[PDB]
Amino acid sequence: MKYPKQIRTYCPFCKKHTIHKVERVKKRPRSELSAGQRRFRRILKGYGGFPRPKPEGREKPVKKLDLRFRCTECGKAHTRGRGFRVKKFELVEG
Amino acid sequence: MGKSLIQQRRGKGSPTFKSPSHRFRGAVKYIPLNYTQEKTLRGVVEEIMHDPGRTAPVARVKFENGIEKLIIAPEGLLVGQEIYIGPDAPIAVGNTLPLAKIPEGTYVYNIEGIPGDGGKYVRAGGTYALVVSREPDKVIVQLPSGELKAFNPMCRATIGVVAGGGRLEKPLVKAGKAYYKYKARNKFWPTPRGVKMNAVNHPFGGKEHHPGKPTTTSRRAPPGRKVGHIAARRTGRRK
RNA sequence: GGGGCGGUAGCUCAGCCUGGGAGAGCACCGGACUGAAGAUCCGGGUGUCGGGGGUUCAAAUCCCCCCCGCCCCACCA
RNA sequence: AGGGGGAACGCGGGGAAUUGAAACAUCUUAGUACCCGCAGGAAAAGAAAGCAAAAGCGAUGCCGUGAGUAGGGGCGAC
RNA sequence: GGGGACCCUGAGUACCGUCGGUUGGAUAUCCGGCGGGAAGCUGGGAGGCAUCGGCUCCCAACCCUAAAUACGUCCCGAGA
RNA sequence: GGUUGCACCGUCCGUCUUGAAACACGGGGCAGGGAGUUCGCGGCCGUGGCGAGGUUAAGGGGGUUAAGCCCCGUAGCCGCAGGGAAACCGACAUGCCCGCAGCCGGGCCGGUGAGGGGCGGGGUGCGAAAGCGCCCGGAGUCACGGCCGCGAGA
RNA sequence: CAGUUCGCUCCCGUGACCCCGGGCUAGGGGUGAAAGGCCAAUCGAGGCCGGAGAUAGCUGGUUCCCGCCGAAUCAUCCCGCAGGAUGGCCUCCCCGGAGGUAGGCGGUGGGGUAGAGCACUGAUUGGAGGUGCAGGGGGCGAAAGCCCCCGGCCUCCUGUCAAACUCCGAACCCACCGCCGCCGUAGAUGGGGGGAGUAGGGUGGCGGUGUAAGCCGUCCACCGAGAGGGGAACAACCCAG
RNA sequence: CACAGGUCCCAGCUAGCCCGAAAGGGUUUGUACUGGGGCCGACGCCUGCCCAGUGCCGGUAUGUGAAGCCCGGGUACAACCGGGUGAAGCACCGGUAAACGGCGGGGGUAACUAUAACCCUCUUAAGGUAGCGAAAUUCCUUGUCGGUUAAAUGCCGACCU
RNA sequence: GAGGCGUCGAAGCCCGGCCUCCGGGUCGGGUGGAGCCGUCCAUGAGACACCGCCCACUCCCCGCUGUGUGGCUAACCCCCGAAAGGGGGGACAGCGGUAGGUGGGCAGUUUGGCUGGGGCGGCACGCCUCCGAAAAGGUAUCGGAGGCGCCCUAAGGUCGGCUCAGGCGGGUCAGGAAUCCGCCGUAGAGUGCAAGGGCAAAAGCCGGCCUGACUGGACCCGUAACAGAGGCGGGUCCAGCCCCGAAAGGGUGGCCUAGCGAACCCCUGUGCCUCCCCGGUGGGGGCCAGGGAUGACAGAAAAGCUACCCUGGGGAUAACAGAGUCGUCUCGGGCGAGAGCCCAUAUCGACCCCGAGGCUUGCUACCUCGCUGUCGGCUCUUCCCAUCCUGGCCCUGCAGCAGGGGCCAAGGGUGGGGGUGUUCACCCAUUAAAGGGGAACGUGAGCUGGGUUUAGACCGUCGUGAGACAGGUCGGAUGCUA
Repeated sequence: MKYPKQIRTYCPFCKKHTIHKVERVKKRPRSELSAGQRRFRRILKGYGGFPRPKPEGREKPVKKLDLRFRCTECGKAHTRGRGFRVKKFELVEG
Repeated sequence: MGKSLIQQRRGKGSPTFKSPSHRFRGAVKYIPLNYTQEKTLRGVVEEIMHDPGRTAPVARVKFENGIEKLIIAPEGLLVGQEIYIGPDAPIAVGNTLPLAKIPEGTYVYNIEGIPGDGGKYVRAGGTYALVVSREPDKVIVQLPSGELKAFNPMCRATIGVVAGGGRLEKPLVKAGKAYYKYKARNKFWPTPRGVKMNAVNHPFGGKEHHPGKPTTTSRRAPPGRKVGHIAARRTGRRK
C-alpha cells in the first residue's frame, strides 16, 4: 500500500533510471467536449439505445492503482502498466 | 387496465347520468334587462306553485312589463302580494331591493353573485342567508355554510326567509320512496361498494374483502384517481 | 472522486465571522441531611480546546495537509 | 361562375402496428398501410443570393453511371 | 451609342437564441413553432465547424412557363 | 393367364420413436387437385472467348412490317503495386539448395530439372534500439450453365 | 321434437311490477341492484377489411428409377437446454508427394491401479511392564506430605486395519528408435475448397453414487442404418456380414 | 349484491369535480335543506388502544433546489468554465386510524394437589379493550364432559389456552 | 519618510453632540494668539512628524438595476343581455413557448438458466487444490474434503555467513517461555492465506545493501489435451535502462498452482498526423499505451398474478392405473438370552442372522398428454389361502366346565344397525363365525355423483397489491340408436 514519495525507477524520456515524484492521475469532467458527448444529443427521445445509460452496476469492489510518476529532469508525466489493486492506498514519505 | 369511471361518465353527457330537462320548469331571475337600478318594475304574486324540477315551493310573479317569471317564494306569502324592484321599493318581506337600502340584522335570500344576473347564490327551498355586516365598500353576508362572503352593494336581494324546509330533506323510509326522489333529481343509485368490485372496475378492492390503496387520495393526482376521501385534510374521529 | 455540516473535559457540546493560559451543564467522587421513608443544598477538576504544520503580537477556529461520522451527487480515463 | 364524378398516375397534409434485432425500448418495419383536401392530360419542378475536381460550368425533369462509395446506426441489426 | 449625383434595389425576411420533426446529413440536411432582430448593391449572400483575412462565384425576402420523363380505361398485334 | 390344394415361410402401409405388428399417430373406397419458385448479392465449380489486358452499359443512328441477330457507343468497372490511422513512401522479367512430372546418359542408378518446395535480399508500418506484421521474381477480365448461403412471403 | 325442448314441482302475481311503440348512450368506450356479466348464436376488452403469405427454436406433409462412397448422435460457447454456430466426424473435387506404423518384438523412456504392509503422513480397538507426569482416590496425614500407591495423562517389545497412507508394487497402458510384418506412387502421408447432418441405445469388463431398479464416467463387440440360420418366440446372446 | 339507517370527506358558483382535438360541453330549468366521492349495511346495545411505518393535509426557520436573469473568466466572435440569484419539490415540524394498518415475547414465583393471582425483562408506536369462541375457521383430534340415540368421526349444549 | 504644518489664524484653557474594550479619538461655539511634535526609539509589530493607497464591523446623500407590494385602466378577460350598454376584475389572469417537480391516470415490455416433473432450499452459473480417475493423456454427476476474488512495499530484489521443529540432561523461572550450555535430531520446521508438491552450503534463519512489483517486442503453454475456441495468465528469450555482487551470475514481485473481464464508449501520458477553395487562431477528429463495468462471471436494460384464461407441442415430464422395483410394509424360518416356584419351548420370548409375498408407503420415468375418466357406496360375479366357523386330528402348567398352543382343509357359510363422503377405523346387540387379499386402488358405453374438484361467495392466515391455501365452508352437466 505504502510507496515512497520519491523513488528511483526507469524513465523512457531521458532513457535512464532516475528519481520520479508521485501524485494521482487526475481525470476530466464532461459536458463539452468530445465525440461521445455529441452522441448524447440523440437522448431527445433516445430511450433504449446508447444514450439512455443502459441502467446496470454491478459495479465492482476494487479498482486498480493508477499513479502518475512524474520526471524531475523534464517535468513530463508518465502512466504505465501496473496491476496493484488497492482499496486503501496511502502515499507516505520517502 | 380500467376504464372510465362513474364521475367520468357524467361529464360525457351520458343519458343515465343526465338530468331530464322537460319535466323541469325552474329558474329564477329578477329580470336583468333593466339593470339593478331603475324603479320601473313591479309585479303581483300570481300564484304559489310547485316547481316540479326543484321539488320545492315557488311563486309566480306577473310583471308590469307583462312578463311571467318565477321568484323564489318567501314564508308567509299569500297571493295578491306586491313585489317591487328598484331602490325605490320599501323594505318589506318579499320585496326586492339593492343591499345598500337593506339594513343589517334582517334575513335575506336570492342574492346576486355578480350585479345584474338575477341571483347566483341562495336559491334553495327553505334556506336563507343572514345579513351580518354592511359597509358601503363591501357588504358581508353570512351563507348557509357559515362562511362570510363579500359582495358589492349594487347587487339585488329580497327580504324574508324562503318557504318550506323539513321537506327537502326528510326520512327516505324505504327503497321505493327513495327511488322517487332520484327521478326528481339525478344521482346514480343504487351504487355498490368498491371494496368487492374488482381492481379492474375500481382501484380499491379485489373479489375478497380488503382495500387496495388508502381512501384519502392526493390532490395533485390526475383524473380517474379521485375515489375514497377526495381532497381530505383529515379523516376519522376516534383513536 | 466533488460540495456542505458536526466531531472538544468521562459524555453531549458553547465561543468558531465574536482570536490568547480561557468555556457550560450533566454523569461521576467528596460533604450536609435522615430512625426510616423523602426532598434539597454546599466543594472538585479532567480539552489552547480531533491531528499536524505556517501567517498573526498573544489564533483552538484564518491558510496549507487532513482522519472519523452524516446528507446530496460519481467506473472503462 | 361553383358543388359532384372520373381506370390509375401527380401535388400538399395527417400518419400506425404485427415484423427485424433470435428476447426487448433507440433503431428497424416506413415516410409503408390507412385517412383528408386538390389539379391536369402529364403533373410538378424550372431560368440562379446555384456548382466549387479553385478549374471548368451557367433553367428544369428522367434514364444509365458515380456506389452499396462518403455518412448515419445498442457502432448492433441495419 | 456617352455625360454628373449610382438607385431601400421586395422584412418580422436574412440571421441568431430555445425546442422538435426529418433526412445519408455527419459541428456541416431541410422545415416548423416560440423569443430577438439587420443592411442598401457604396451592400449582402455562398464555396460542408466558429471567427477574422485572401481568393471566386452569385443577388433571397414577386410570378408563369413549351419540350424530353408517370398511367393502363381502350384498340390492335404476339406467345419456351 | 384365372382359380385352388399341399409343403415351407410370412405380426400391414407411412410417420413418430432408442425400440412400432402395436393398446403411439393417420387412413371407408376410387378418381381428379395437391407442395423446391423468382430476383439481388456473396462464396464455389464446370465450360468457352480473349489476354497484360478484358468488358462495354444507357442511347440514337441503322436494319426489319415490328424485332432479334448484325455495326457504332469504352460513359464506367476491374486487373497491371502494395503497406499505413493518414501524412506519405514504394519491390527480385529468380542469385543459392532440393525434388515430382518429363527429358537425357549408363546398367534401378546419375545428371538436367518447368510447375513446386526450402533460403537469401528487397518495399512499407511500429520503432531511442532491437524485434515482429503485411507485401514482393506479370494474370486477369467477361460470358454461359450449375451447386449453395443470406436477404426477401422464399 | 328442440343449436336450450317436455312434464311435474317451485317463486312472483298493485308492485323498487310487467309490457308496446318512438328516441337516446358504441369498443380500453358504454351499460352494469357488480357476475369481469353483457353490448346481434363472437367479450378477461365485438364483427369487417386492409397491413399480410405476421412469426415459430413448434406438429403434419413434400411426388420418377438406377449406380458409388457412406455417418455422427461427441466437443466449446450462448438469457442457452425440445435451439444455433464452430470443430471432431461424412462425402465430392483439387493440389503437393514417399513413405505410413493401426500390428508384433527388442532397445531407450513414463507410472502406484490389483495386490501387499507397518517404514511416514494417519486415524484408532486392546491387555501387559514402566510408575516419567497434569490429578480424581489412600496411607507413616502434614488426604495424593518428602514416598509409594489406584480412574488416569503418554512411552515401550507388542495389538485392529487404512479411496484422499506407504518400506513396496504387477498384469497392463503409452512415448520413441531399429527391425520384421503389412500397406502405398491407379497417390498412401498431408493441405486447401464446396455441400451436409449436430435426441442415441446397448452386453460385457473396470468402475462412482444410490437397498435396488435408476442415473452417470470410461472402453467395447454390436443395434441404431445390417439381412440370413440358431437361442420356443424374444433390437442388440450365438453363428454370419 | 341492493337496501332503509350510520359515518367520514371537499367546495362560495368567474366554485369543486369531470367530459372535449378544438370550438365547446355535463353536473345545472342545481346553489350548501346543494351535489360530488368513498366506507359500512334496518331496529337494540356499543365501537377500546396506538401516527413508530405507509398515505393525506397544513406549515416550514434552516438546508438544498432547475431553466430564465446577472456577474467574473474564456473566445478578435461563439462553444466553454466558475459563482450568486435558486420556485414548486424534498429533508424538517405538527396534526390525522368509522385512512391503510398494528394490537407482543421469555424466564422466576403462592399454602399445596395443581396451576401461577404475583414480580422481573425487552422489540417497534401501542400490547387485545366491550365481546365472542374447541368457531362455519383448537393445529394435534374422532379434545373433554354431557344432551338425544340400544349404538351418533354428526348436530346441539358446556368448558374453552 | 525623523521631520513637517500654520499667522489665511494653532495649540492650551471653557462647554455642547459623541462613541467606547470609561483605551482614547472625533467633532460644532468661543477665550486665545504662536505652537504642539519625534528624535531618544521603549515597542513582537511605529508614528495624527508629514505623504499615499488600503483592510474590520458599519452608516449615509446622489447615479444604475432587479424583484415584492399597493393604486390606475388603455390592452386583455369573465358575468348579464336580442343588441345597445351595464356589471366585475385588471396587466393578476386568460392564451402561446419553455424548464423542474409530480404523474400505473394510460401504454409498450420484462421478471433468466441449472434441477431426479414444477417449486421451495441450494448453485456444484467465473476460478484454485487432493481424491473420485480404471499405474500414460482426455474423463461425468445437486460426487467427498475445502477454498479464491485479497494481503504484504516487505511478506520484494541480491549477496555473504548460517541450518530446523521436537526430544534429553544441566542452569534460570511458579512449572514454562523468551533466554543459556551440551548431546540427539534428514526435514516432522518454515515458505502470508485452501490443498498438494518442492526444498537444508535452500525457497528455511540472520546481517547489510537495494527497490526490476522496470520499459519494449517476441516466443510458448494453459485457457480450450488430441481438435476448432476470444479475452486473460504465467513461464521463457533477446533489446534498453538500472540494482546488487569480487566476478561468474541473478532479478520480466511474493517457491509453484487461486486473487480476473469482450464488443463499444470515455479519460490519461506523450509526440505527431488530420479538419471539405485558402491561411491564422479557437475548437474538434485520430494512431498507441495505460486505467474504468458487465460477479447470471465469451458480457440483454428488468418485479409479480392467472382456478377468467388462450394456442402450439410434449408421455423427452407430473396426477390415476399397470409394468419394473421391494428400502418401507406384511408374513415365515433358523439360533435360544431370559420368566414361567423349580423346569428355555404348557405358555411367553429379546439380541442377531436368512428367506417368501406384492396387500401399505416410496423409488423408477418404461407405457398414455390427436383422453387408458378419480375415490367411496350400490349392484353382479370369478379366483386365491398365510383358514374366522363347520368336519377330521395332536399337546398341555389338559380334573370337569373352559381355555392356550400346533396340524389338515376353500366344499359351504361368514349378517344387521349408529357416526364419517369414507376404502380403513370406532361402537351396540345378536351369531356356530359375524376371515382377509387380487380382479382397470374389480365393477361410471350398469346406477349414484356424497368426496378429490373448475368458472360464484364468505371467514382465518399472509401479502402494498393483484392474488394464494393437503385451512374451514355453501352451491356448482355424467354423452352414445351395438
